[PDB]
Amino acid sequence: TVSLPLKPREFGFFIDGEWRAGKDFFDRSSPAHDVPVTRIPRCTREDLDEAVAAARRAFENGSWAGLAAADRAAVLLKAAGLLRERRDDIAYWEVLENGKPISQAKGEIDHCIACFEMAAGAARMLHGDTFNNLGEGLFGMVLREPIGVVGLITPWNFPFMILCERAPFILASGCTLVVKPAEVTSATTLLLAEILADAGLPKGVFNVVTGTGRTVGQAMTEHQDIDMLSFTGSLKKLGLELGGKNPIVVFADSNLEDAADAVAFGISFNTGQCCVSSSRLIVERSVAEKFERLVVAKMEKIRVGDPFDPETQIGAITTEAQNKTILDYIAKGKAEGAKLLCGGGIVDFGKGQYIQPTLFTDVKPSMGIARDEIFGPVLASFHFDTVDEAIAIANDTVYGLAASVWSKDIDKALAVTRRVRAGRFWVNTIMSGGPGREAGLYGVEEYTQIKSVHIET
Amino acid sequence: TVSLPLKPREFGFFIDGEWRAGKDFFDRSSPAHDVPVTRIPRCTREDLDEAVAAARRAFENGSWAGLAAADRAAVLLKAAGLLRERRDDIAYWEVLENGKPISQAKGEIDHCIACFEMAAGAARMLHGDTFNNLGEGLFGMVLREPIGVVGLITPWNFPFMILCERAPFILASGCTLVVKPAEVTSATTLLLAEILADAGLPKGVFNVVTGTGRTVGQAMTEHQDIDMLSFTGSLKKLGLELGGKNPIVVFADSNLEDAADAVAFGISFNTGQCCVSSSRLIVERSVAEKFERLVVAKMEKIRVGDPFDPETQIGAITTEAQNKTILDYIAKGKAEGAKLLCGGGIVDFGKGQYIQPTLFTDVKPSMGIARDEIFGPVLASFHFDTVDEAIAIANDTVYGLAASVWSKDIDKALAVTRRVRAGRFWVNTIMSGGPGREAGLYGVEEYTQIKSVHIET
Amino acid sequence: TVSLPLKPREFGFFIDGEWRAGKDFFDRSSPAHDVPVTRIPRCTREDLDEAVAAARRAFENGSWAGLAAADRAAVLLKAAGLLRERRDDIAYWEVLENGKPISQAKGEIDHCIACFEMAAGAARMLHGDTFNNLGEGLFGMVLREPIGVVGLITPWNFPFMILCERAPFILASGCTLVVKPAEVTSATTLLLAEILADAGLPKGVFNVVTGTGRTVGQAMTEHQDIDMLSFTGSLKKLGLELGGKNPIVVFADSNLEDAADAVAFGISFNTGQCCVSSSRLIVERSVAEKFERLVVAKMEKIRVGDPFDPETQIGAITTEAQNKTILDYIAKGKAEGAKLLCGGGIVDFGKGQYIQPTLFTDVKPSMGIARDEIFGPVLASFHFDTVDEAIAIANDTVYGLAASVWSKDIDKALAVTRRVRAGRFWVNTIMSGGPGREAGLYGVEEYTQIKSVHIET
Amino acid sequence: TVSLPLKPREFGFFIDGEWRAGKDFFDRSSPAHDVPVTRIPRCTREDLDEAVAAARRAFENGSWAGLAAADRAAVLLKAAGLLRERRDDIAYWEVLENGKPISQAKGEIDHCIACFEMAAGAARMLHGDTFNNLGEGLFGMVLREPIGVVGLITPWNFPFMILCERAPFILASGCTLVVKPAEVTSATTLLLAEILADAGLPKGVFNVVTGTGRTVGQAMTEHQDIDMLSFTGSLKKLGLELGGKNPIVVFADSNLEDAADAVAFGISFNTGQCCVSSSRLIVERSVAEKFERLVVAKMEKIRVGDPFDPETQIGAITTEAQNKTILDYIAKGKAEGAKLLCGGGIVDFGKGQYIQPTLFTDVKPSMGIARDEIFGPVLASFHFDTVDEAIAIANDTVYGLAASVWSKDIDKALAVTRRVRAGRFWVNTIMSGGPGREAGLYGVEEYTQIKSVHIET
Repeated sequence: TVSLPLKPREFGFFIDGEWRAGKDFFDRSSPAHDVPVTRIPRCTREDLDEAVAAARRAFENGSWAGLAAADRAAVLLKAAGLLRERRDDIAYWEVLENGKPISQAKGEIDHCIACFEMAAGAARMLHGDTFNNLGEGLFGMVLREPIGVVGLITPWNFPFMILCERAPFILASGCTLVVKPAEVTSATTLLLAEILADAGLPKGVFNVVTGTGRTVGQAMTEHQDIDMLSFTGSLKKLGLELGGKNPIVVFADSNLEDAADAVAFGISFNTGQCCVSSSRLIVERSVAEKFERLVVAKMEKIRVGDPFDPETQIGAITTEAQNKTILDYIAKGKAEGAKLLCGGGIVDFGKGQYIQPTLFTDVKPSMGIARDEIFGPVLASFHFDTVDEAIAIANDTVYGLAASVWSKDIDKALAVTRRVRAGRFWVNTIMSGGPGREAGLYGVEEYTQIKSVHIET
Repeated sequence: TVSLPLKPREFGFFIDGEWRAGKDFFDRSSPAHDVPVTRIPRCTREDLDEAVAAARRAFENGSWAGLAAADRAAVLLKAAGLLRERRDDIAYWEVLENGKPISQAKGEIDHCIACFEMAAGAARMLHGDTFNNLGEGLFGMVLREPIGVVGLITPWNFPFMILCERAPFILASGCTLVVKPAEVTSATTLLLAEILADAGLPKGVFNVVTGTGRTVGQAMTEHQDIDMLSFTGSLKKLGLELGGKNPIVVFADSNLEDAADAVAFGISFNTGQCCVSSSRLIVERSVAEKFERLVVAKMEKIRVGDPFDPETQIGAITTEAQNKTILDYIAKGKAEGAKLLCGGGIVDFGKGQYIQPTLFTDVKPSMGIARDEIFGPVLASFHFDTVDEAIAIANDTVYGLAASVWSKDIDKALAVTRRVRAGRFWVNTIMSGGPGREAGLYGVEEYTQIKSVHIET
Repeated sequence: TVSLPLKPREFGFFIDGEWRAGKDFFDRSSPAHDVPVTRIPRCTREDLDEAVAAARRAFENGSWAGLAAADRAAVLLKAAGLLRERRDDIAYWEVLENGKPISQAKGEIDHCIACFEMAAGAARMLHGDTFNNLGEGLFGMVLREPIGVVGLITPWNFPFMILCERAPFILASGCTLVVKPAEVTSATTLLLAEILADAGLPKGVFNVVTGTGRTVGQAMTEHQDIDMLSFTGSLKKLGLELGGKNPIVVFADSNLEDAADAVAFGISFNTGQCCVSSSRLIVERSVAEKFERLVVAKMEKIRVGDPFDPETQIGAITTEAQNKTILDYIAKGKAEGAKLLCGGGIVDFGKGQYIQPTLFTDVKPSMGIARDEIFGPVLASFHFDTVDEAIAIANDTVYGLAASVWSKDIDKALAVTRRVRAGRFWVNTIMSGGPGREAGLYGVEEYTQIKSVHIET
Repeated sequence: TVSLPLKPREFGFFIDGEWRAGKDFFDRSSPAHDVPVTRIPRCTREDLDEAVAAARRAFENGSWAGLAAADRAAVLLKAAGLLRERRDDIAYWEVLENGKPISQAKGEIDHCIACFEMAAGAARMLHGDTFNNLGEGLFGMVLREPIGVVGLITPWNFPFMILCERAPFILASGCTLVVKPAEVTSATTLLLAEILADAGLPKGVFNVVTGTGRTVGQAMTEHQDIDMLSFTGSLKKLGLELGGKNPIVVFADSNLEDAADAVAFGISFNTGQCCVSSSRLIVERSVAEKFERLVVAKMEKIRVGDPFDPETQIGAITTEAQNKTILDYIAKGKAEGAKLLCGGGIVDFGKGQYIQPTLFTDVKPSMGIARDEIFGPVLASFHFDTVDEAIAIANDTVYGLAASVWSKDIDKALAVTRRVRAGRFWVNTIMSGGPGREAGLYGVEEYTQIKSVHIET
């Protein structure tokens, strides 16, 4: 019931409010269909310079940062509405370039819509401090101001969703933006550019420069007119972002059935879930065997196949590189004596590849697959006896995107929540971002600086 | 080793920086020694008017509110230091007028010293908001300002400690203050007036008017120049404060020994504890009998007697009224079929009266001693089967000063903490205020108002 | 083009979700038309008890406070939408009972709609604190909780608008509410009850008990089951609210034309203005004569007459009492030697009375009309030479609702803004609440308390 | 009266609590005396690895981050006290390595002491949020946690003062620290290491690795175990810091005498001033000539010479590089037609070099000395007619450390304060950091991350 493009769609890139024609082009085929779908400009360092100049111009001339926050919120809310009307179109191009199941793409869009609405509300709440207690001759205050021109680099796994977790909050403060998405998943980033123009965003406030990391990414990192650089793949600030080896710590006193469900939902896509992959299971030894059996039974129901089938839960491998990493990973795990409990293969389903939901158990932290990282429904199980063992296994990575703990014991739950390094933590619930927030309070502040002001008499 | 006054000490009251002689006087004898100890002025409505006028004058003329917060903090910290040097003197007069054990009085003083230091720090942190996001032609902000002249009425049970939980925070914002302490426990409130003068508080910022509720209290409640009226016994704001029927909810999955200790410490005075009386025990039926036995064993070790003995843990009954309430209470409890498990009597120990640590069990919420309230080491035990039964028994009062819950189960702990109405909550710990705080963040703000400011271009 | 009621409309009062029939009734005629318009129940003390019990029941049983904030916001936003659909109906009954110009009533409604929307957003943002820095064995936090059952008493001058500045913020935290509006202006408060039922507010969350101050007001102030009592006319908290002698301070270095416009708008109703009456002018002596002439010229253009005429700017006197106060006031001002510059009379325009815009100059602060207060477009002008004279004249009242200052000099503007006691301050702009806010940040918190929570290991 | 070292003092570097011997060494002579004063280890990449490992170990093992904030504050306050006792010793080594006047060094130390005390207080106030309004089955909160291991690189101009503006706030959150100071001004950074050991800082929490930017700096920027990298000269975050071309905007309606004083104090060192160099003057054309004459008269009183003379206000040139930049700068300014109004030379005063206070006027923004930057008492004056001209000249740099404006006009003051990009702003006062703060509220938060926590039932 879903027709592929008759000819690959050629995009332009987006600078200072207008579409721009590419010279050279990256040809992208559908990971699930092996059919040409898009043609993406490979921009030059000179193109990125123009995008930065446009964003500079739009920041400094007052057209965005000088507006009242209400006007910025109005644009963001209109974009949210347009994004809702065009949900099926954005999901379609996302599936085509990334392999994602359509139901997961549509669910990510709903989370994206909500991000636009949070950013809009938070634009109005942004505030600083007054110091009225310095005595009669002296008055102090702190103002919050947009950081300025923000460079954003997004990755290929969650191209649209990471963009919408960042871009609307960046724009809400009055910052301007230049985005470089991954060469393999650029279409939806450009469709967002169109949405924001249609919503009334002034020219130069949102610019998309497509192309390679070697050319456009490097020009971005070395540009001396970008105030802040934010990498989610990978001049005052540069932020980086961390890995998807998100651990799930399960204790014997927990609800093992709910916990096993959460492991299953955290590795596949289920309705009402959105966007928190997990790849490490950390389970009390005395229940490891029963719980792992629970998880394997659920993992073998996960539906794999045609991403345009609304019931698919695992989509196609996005790049040919990701394909060798997975078969390498599994080979390494077998070699080092990790026990494969299910999956382990890549399914050739027609003209696409699909990773089987896969679970290694008896994994020691010193093994090579405990260090290495992969994207895909591949899960490694570690066992522990003590609370401090669980925490040390959980913390064995550099820093975590997400984490969760299952336990009815308040001391164990709190100890894990406080001592495991992750940005988002779930306690006896499914890790999900779909049907106040921290991003509601703080997403906008992240792209601001403070100005202290000292007024005598 | 402790000598009583040879003659009762006659205090003056304190208005606009100077001591003032009484005309009529309330003669106060030591609850523990039946010996005259103090002579307290019974002030007139005209006296209170002068105190309010002085506090009005000192607020409006800039001598306190117009200073920088640093100057207010310096005075408060100097008072804290003076309060430390005079700890033994303040404890002595507190014991003499109130019957409190000396070790409890000294422990309350240490908490009072810490209140002065918190208020001093919070004076500097007090702040409002800036709205820099209204566009270029418009600037908004919120300022915090002292409410103005504050009337404070304190009670006889914790006369000095309630004063120091309020007064330094009131003064820290720039408010001025008129205090009416209880006629039976006024001495330490006047010694604080002396301390604050010695610390350099300007005249009229702290005024003490002693006398009866009928005369000075009524003039205070009806005065139309007091900006805020704060009753802890009992013109924009009037605050009241609530009861000491603080419940302690104990679940079967808790550490019953620690929980029983907390009940014992919460009813007596132990070293390292300060100031959270508890009087209702709410214990899961399946462990009620074992736990109550644990509590009775500890209650019968509580040392009762000479309050100047540093080992005493329960002091003398403060007023003759409180004496009939207790014997009435216990009589009522027996009549309605509550089971007395220990205590029940008042000990005539020389020239003083002392309430035995007392525990009724098998108390239904409909009984009359569940409604009625008493001060003294008198404890009533209710039994429950479900979480919601515990919460409903805990909430059967109007509103709680404090509460605690003992449970290893995170859902039960959180449900009780969120749904039981109390201002301060302990979870698997002893209720105590002795060896960031909420009072650190919020004590000063309570006596401020906000001014919104809207500036065009 | 506007038809009066054929027969006066008989309202019921509103308790626990249902309309209730009165026994005795207050008959209300239109201040502008001298025609019966409404019939309002005079409720009993027993009626108020039932309303409090219903609000108690609805607070304690979880039907409102236990919902997520999102569900409370959804109801408040639906009520805002219903209030928009019924704007003409609510304006009509407001005009009929109060005499207000229809354009002012419609403008107040728009401000009311915005209050509902702010409260809805703020319901979601309400938050407390975590203390993660107490060490490994200890965790602290502060929770915000609804205060509980709130009693609200509203006045006859801005009956609907004061209600909507309070009620949606009270409801947003999870509080429940009992309202007693002024006997002469009750209709719109009951129409809001209908709106909130139609928006899906659970039963007992909003209750309206009409009747006299002597009966229903007294029962309310003395009720021991109301957690907070808020008077805007006139158990832990009681708030009062202050007067409409809002001063406007004009300096010689200001834009005298804009400043004079602001005085004119602040005394009448103009399009795009909403709801900040001003009644004291404080003007630098060296420009007092020129500026007062500017103000008189604008005051004599103010349109007076039929409140259903959309061009009327001053409506009918609301009560027969307010009528003698005005003629008394003006008589007093003449007797004491204040110079009448314009107005001074009450116009009998058909079957209604209308206060002429009136301006006394040469008013010394010691005069009796400087003390006395009136509602109506009656303005008194004081003169000053120094910044501190202006501030002392401005502060000569108890506490101010609003204030403004006109000056290009940053030191004079800031000195007046900081040292004049008012809740809302305008600087070189028109005082208005019509076409982030302080009420956005703080309106909801005002009806909450904090619970500190201390969790060991 | 001040004796130089008989032999240059050889320092070790500081890793994991112990002093470490160098292999190769940088020999440093006094800029003012041309006498050997210090011998600084040139550390290896391997040395930096050990420092990072030590800081890693000390962060992860709980010895610092796991303490209560009170214990961290106690160490920081003890260090503040030790820093006070050793003020003369730290000033002495600072003067010796940097050339700074002794009175400026002692004044910077006092600011450093105050930074330690702010950080100590802020350690206790650090807090996150609770979301109690998600309904009964759900509880949310945000925690603040130390970012982890922080790399800090400091510059040679304010070596000790920049260190103390950063290090105590970094340590206050529980972060651990590795510092690389400038090779020419390392001594005081190592003396701070000694101070912190003497104050009881655990091993590995503060580590100093000295040496070159090419070796130790590069190893630091490329190290993959540093959580945050902070450059003030020049893995989730990297911060940079901006220039000292701090503009001072002077309007004709200002107090030209006070404004001229502020320019003089902002370029030299005066008693009661601390640490805000300014180098661009932006003055309304109609008063440019009178004001510049005012500034030149004050600039020619500035005392230049022996930095150990307590009256010196301008010290010796720190490096031989800075020496050619200055004579180049002045040469360029003459060539492009900027008018030299005073100074222009480097004084050879014995065995040291000293920059004369120097003021170019008639500088157009397009000139090369408007772009170029220098450190030294060298001032360039631009002229403007309109508010927007002043703002555009002020903003012609990348981003400002500080800025100030002189004007009695509230619209001009506010327009400049809001639209000029600087982190710290003064309005009609001297730019100074010497005898609540923004750093008090925010310095500690800068080295923290937020963890959102979502707890179901």
